[PDB]
Amino acid sequence: DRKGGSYSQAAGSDSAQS
Amino acid sequence: GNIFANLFKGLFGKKEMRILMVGLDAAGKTTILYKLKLGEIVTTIPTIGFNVETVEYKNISFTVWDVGGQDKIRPLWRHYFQNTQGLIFVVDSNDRERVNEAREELMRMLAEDELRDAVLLVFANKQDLPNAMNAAEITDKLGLHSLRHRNWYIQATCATSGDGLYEGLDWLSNQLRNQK
Amino acid sequence: EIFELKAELNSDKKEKKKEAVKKVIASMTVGKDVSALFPDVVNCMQTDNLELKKLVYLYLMNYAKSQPDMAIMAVNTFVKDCEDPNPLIRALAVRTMGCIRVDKITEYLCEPLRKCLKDEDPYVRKTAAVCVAKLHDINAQLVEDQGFLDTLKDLISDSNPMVVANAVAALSEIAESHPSSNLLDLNPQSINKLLTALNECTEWGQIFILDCLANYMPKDDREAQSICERVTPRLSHANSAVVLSAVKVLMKFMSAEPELQ
Amino acid sequence: MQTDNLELKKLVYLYLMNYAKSQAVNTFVKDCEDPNPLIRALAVRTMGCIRVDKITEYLCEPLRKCLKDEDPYVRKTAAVCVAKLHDINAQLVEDQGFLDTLKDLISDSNPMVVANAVAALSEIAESHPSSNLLDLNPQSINKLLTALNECTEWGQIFILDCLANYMPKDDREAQSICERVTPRLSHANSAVVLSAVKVLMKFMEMLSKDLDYYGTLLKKLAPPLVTLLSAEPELQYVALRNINLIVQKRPEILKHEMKVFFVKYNDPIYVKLEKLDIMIRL
Amino acid sequence: SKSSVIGWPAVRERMRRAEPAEEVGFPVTPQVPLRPMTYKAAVDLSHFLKEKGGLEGLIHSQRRQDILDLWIYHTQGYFPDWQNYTPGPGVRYPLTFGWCYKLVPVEDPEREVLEWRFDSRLAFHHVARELHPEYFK
Amino acid sequence: SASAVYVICRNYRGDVILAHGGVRFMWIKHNNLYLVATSKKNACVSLVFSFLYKVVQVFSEYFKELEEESIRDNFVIIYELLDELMDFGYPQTTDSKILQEYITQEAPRPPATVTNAVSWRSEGIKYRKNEVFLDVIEAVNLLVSANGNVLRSEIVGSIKMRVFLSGMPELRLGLNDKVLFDNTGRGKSKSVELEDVKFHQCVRLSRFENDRTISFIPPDGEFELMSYRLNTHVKPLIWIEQFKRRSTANNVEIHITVGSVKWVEIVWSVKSFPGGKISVKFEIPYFTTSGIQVRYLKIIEKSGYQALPWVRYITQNGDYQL
Amino acid sequence: SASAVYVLDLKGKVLICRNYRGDVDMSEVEHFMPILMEKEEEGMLSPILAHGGVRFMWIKHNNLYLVATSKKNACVSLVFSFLYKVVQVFSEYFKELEEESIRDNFVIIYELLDELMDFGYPQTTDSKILQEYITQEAPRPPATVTN
Ligand SMILES: Nc1nc2c(ncn2[C@@H]2O[C@H](COP(=O)(O)OP(=O)(O)OP(=O)(O)O)[C@@H](O)[C@H]2O)c(=O)[nH]1
Ligand SMILES: [Mg+2]
Repeated sequence: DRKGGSYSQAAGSDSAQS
Repeated sequence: GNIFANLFKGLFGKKEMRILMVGLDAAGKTTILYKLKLGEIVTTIPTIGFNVETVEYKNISFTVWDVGGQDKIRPLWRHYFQNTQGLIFVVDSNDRERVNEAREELMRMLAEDELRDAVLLVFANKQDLPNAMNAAEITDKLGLHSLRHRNWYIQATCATSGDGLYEGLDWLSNQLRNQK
Repeated sequence: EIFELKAELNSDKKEKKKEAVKKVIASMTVGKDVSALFPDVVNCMQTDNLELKKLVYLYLMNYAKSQPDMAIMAVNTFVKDCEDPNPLIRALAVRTMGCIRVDKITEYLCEPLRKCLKDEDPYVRKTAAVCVAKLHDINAQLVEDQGFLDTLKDLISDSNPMVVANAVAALSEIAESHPSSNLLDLNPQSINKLLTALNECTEWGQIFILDCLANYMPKDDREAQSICERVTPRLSHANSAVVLSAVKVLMKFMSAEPELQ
Repeated sequence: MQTDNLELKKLVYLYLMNYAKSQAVNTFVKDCEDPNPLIRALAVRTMGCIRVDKITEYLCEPLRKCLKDEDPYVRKTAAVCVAKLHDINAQLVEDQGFLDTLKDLISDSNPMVVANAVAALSEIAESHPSSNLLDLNPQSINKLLTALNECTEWGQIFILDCLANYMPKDDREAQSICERVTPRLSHANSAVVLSAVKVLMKFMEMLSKDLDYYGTLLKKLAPPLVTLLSAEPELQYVALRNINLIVQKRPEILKHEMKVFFVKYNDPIYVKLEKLDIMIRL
Repeated sequence: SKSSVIGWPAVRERMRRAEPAEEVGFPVTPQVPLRPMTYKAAVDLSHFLKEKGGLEGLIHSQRRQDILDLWIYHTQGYFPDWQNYTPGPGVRYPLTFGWCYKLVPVEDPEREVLEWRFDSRLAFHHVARELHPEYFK
Repeated sequence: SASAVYVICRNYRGDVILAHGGVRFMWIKHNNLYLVATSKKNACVSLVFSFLYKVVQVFSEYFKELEEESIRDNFVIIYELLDELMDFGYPQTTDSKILQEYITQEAPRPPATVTNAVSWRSEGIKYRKNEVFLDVIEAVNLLVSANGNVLRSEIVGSIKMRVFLSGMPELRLGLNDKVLFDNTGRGKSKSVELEDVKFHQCVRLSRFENDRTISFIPPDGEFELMSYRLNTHVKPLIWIEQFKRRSTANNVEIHITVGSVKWVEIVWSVKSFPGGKISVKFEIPYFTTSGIQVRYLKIIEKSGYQALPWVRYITQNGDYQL
Repeated sequence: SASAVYVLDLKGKVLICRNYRGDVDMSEVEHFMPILMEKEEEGMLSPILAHGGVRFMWIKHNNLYLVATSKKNACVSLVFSFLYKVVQVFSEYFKELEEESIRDNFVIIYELLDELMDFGYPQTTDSKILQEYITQEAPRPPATVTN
């Protein structure tokens, strides 16, 4: 855990925009 | 027979694979190959002969054999047809007058029965000028949908920026390797 | 045999490639017409190992006039090899480029020749001097267009006495085939400079250095006396040709082997 | 002085620089040919740092040798030393003919070295009487812009200062200059944004308000001012002064910027006073 | 996907209840992945909707589309931006490639009645991209 | 055009914001000392301030504390850093990480990164894993007048990422920007309308200007890539006489029933403040007031590897004074 | 000015050849053996032969005759000196001068022949110096040759 919000994984790009 | 050594090699990665680099002259093929091998935009004179290099990515040694687009070197592509596993076609959207010639050359090269297991690999090079088309207009002009029994994939790569090369490499790996 | 050799040469294993290259070299030296496999060996040309590169270059030189059309697939390789950091590789590439007797290949070799003409490596300088002379012999008009005469003339006026001697020999060879027009003759300063490097030249370079004076004609007794005084030390050379060259030079300015007898 | 250890050499050079006017040519000449680029750069910096009239005369040869140094750090050090020598002795620099070498520096690779050469040329021309100006045609400006996108934060200011002296003569050239300076407004450095704003304001003297370029420039300049207004308190006074200077010229850009002009409770006196003036002007 | 199957009936019921024509903040699930929907994921979702029904032929409405997008984002972490339709008048193609759902007229494009219709060719042909190359970059 | 930078002193021109006659003494106040840099010509005051800020940042990176104890203890490296930073009044290098490879307090040739265009990503960096941790720090600044209305209510975004990967990846940052959504045609969902976006040196200005493409090579360590800044027209999260109940404002400190009240002003210190329950020090993590959600991060490397990007959103109170 | 240096044998077979100028056809070596036989049987045999417009100047080794074809007015003394230098180099590298090593050490022999003379002009003749750049069991050449 970590104060200030748990770190979340990030995507690679807009998959819905090609 | 025993295949324990093969399993041990595959546990850490054994397959390497191959690839080919063909297309018209001044199409960014040399720059793309340099970026894939080194990662820098190096300016070079037109490729009189050919360039052979390898790229190690995802535990696969992707050997690339760059081929120029010179008129005197166009008929020499048949030499590389022996012991070839991949083939990459680089389009030049900035040369409207050369589009027909490139299409004719691709058709002539694509009409060979020796190169059948090599899936299609179309790269949209020179993705830096406003005159470049999209990822569908070029495919429609080239008629890639009419290539029966051919696994083609349209990918746009910018020589100046380098974006889209990773996607093309991943697509090539997925087409070549059919495992987890 | 031929099919097996082609398959071995078209393999991705260096261990089999080296054996195939050795076998191909032996077959050519054994008296086997291996010119039909020249295009096959063309694929296995850009190799990191220097052992196979020399054999490939030798095969290409020996199989260049036989298949001039198939030799068009080596200009890029030669250009790439002309910029290798290793002086030995650059020298080998320069020697191989000039060894190819192809009319359509020397046109594109001018740029590498121009680049290697001013090479800091004395071996590279000598190789460039040899290549320029070879190109001039193959195509005098191409050499004249490339303007290599000026570079060759400055070669005698540069360091690396071996390179200076090589440049002098190349200039003498070019002028020998030349119609005497625009002769490369030099004033007494050039002769004195050559004599200065004459004492530092090797046994082979001594002949080259002494041949240049064979064309110069002295006009004064002081110049002839100085030339004789400088050529006097050449009579104490263990090489028979150096002594003979010195004797001939002295004559112009004025117990060996049975074969040399 | 001639020590192999680099730790003592730097201290010795610093002491000599600090004890040069109060009270080494061979040592500098020997150090000017060291294979290590760091040693050569240090020697070049120390040679120019010495404020001695009788020493700069013999330093021209090492400066000439290091002017065409292949090392980009060596090239930058040589450019700095040439400018220092010109400031110390303009006549000696002119005699050495370093202006031609400096001009070609902008037309060479190593964008950091090119920016350093441009800054040195600007400094030399700043002290020059305007005679034989180092101005260049649109090709030079385009080349600088090409290396502008590769320049660092410090080099960006140097690259933008050169355009401050050039005066556009056509709307197409002014439009291209504005288009190229537009990306500079998205720089995290406050000075880079301010330099881009100043360059745009200077170029606007030749732009046509009839075209949409002037409106786009005006619209794209307000967000930059708003961002600069949230800088450090020390830079707050500078931002306020810049706004006041540009307020009297183009008051239609920041017409709707009134909430951001409010003085904060913890704002400094130099910023609180400027906030009232900004509010009065707007 | 058991969760998707369970949410499909409730989502369909909510969409049917809403006619065809209070809390602030943007809470985020801790560690919940958020990314745009992929072409394969969109195709799988379209196939599941077609098999389960309730989406093909349903009258297109802004509230129903928003509810469906919110449910999809909650159940999968996909941003509610890939469920876009091409501008009218006429048949609106999906903005995201791989989506098998499209809007077709049922009778100003805003007042035209539209209904969701399955389209297998959408996952293979980029109709939206071809129609609007600028929108696709 | 500074003449001599002094804290220790290091003259740059030798020709020598206060003004001692014809010489201007422009400097800022540090934690314990004022870095006064004398100048005589019409030098760029903004340039001097930027140089001072860069020097302060370099000192903070090299020395964990900015006090007089390190000034008299780290002179050997401090002098070298000062000499290398600026020559003739013109700074040339400002990267602390890059500068750490040429000047050390405990010398080989300078790295090619400074000479090369990419001076913010050291080449050859290799790690066992490729993990980049992002930090979407929220800054809620509210200027509420005594009449009860809010005058200055601006929220400034801050994307700080701690990149730790192998090689020189070219990150392609992608979020749900309003301009990007409008350009792509998706200007109907929740899109962040950032009035001002300040990219770092790694982000290419041309790419962002062309098609809003945020592509840049991240550095090695923690750095600020982008700094958004847009106005806010929503109600305040905390009303002092409103945030979502799902968010908890950890360490609520309202400087003047629940929470400890201690007088040092009266510090209304609250450990945890559930949603729906003078400067406030509220810091509610996992709450994005602006609603901007990161879309993708194009991690591309020449060698080729599978990155594991990570990021967290933290909402804190900035200039939230009443 | 030798055109091609070749190594023959006692049976007329060329052990190894290395052209230097290429101005002489490689098939001219065939007539060298009959010419030598005719010269020997008539008492006119000499180390320097002449196949029409091409001179075949060579010496007799322990087991093979190192015939070096030439066409121009090359220095005969220079050719003899080069042949002697080559023989000395072979003796230094190979303890025996026989046909057993010609067919066994071609890999190094070819390299030595190529490095020794270029375009008919020899450049290096020191066996000890040459041993640091060409080996039968490659780094930059030593500076001694350049020096
Ligand atoms: N500036 C710029 N030029 C590009 C770009 N893409 C392609 N080019 C042009 O394409 C050419 C690519 O040449 P190389 O990469 O060296 O080799 P090649 O692509 O195989 O071309 P040939 O050698 O003639 O067959 C360059 O000379 C450029 O002029 C690009 O993205 N930016
Ligand atoms: Mg090429």
